[PDB]
Amino acid sequence: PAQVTEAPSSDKTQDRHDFHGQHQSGIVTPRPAAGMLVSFDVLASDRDDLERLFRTLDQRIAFLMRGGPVAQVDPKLPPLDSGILGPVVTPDNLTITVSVGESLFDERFGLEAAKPKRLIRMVGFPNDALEPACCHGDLSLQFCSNTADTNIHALRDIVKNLPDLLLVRWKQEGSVPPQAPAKPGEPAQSARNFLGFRDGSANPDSNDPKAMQQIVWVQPGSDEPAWAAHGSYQAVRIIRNFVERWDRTPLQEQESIIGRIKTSGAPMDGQKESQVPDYARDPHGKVTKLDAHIRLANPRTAQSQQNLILRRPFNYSNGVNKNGQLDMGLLFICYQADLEKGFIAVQTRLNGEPLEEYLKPTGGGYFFTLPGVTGEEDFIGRSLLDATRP
Ligand code: HEM
Repeated sequence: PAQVTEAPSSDKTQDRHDFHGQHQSGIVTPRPAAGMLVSFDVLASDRDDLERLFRTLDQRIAFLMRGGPVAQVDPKLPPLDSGILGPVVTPDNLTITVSVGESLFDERFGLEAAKPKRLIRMVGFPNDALEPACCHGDLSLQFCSNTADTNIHALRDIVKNLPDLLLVRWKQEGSVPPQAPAKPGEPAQSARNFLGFRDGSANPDSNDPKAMQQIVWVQPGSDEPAWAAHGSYQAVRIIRNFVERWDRTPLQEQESIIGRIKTSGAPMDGQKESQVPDYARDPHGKVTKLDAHIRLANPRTAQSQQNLILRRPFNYSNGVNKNGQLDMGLLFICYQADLEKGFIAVQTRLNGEPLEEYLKPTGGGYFFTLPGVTGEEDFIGRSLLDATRP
């Protein structure tokens, strides 16, 4: 039998994803079990310092996502790697996604003229209780992998190799519950959040490139800057869950507020999770309440298909509040080709929803995910630099 401190066995340690591609990974990539979002301040003095930060991030993310033996150096020097994952780094399904904030487009690096048209500093919503220390940032990194230790090891590599260029503003890790393999012929399910409901059922088809080019990815023919093609707006919201009050809530109230059955994830007029409700035949809200979460987030009209988003959240759990209740909730992360048409328009409709009785957004921010690195001569943010050079 294994000794107490012997490491747990994993067969997913060589899971991997391409770093290069037209898009950055970690958006349409299948979401792994561990997630982490770190927001930084860019300490770069000029554009050359920003270029060094970009090319360094490109080199570090490429190796971290590929894995391999870490070179050994003179013992008088610090180790090249933290060693959390051993002498040979394992990918372990890791993806690191880079996004730039609105504050980066100030007078510091001359990028003000090429800012994405809908990239703004996040403004608080009526139900928000935002903490300024956990809001905004020059740059955001999204770490997703099979384990939090792979994520934390990836964070340690970034901060070690960029000590004078990156200052960590705020961070929030999270996870989703894995499930047993689906039996043949039975459709798989979305992961459940800390409210007990399946999260992401009505997400657009990530296998439909036309749908992704319509909802998620900035297209070159749009009114956005030319460099921003194949990027995406990233919205982050740390939303608290008042789980004790929610667990005391009757089941029928839970389902009538969200708009879906808890067990099956089905719509109020359907039977399976993959089904969508028919609002036109229910104009008064007898089946699905007019203030349901999914009904408010998606009226499913023709005028609302421009407000669809790709949600990619995690469930977070921190300490315990002094009042006695647990600080846990949803690490909300969603992507959209248009931030104003996407998250901003949807959250506006959700304002005042009966779900707000159990929600409390306390932080997050808006960022624009840079386009993907296409080849060995491209790097993270090169298109942004070249489009703004005098
Ligand atoms: C804070 C910003 C949020 C936005 C913009 C948002 C948006 C959406 C959207 C667009 C849908 C799809 C509805 C449809 O297409 O029919 C949805 C569904 C859903 N949301 Fe949210 N949501 C947010 C927060 C939350 C939170 C905090 C929770 C729970 C703690 C939650 C739980 C759910 C559930 C259970 C569903 C049904 C399953 C699904 O289709 O994903 N949402 N939401």
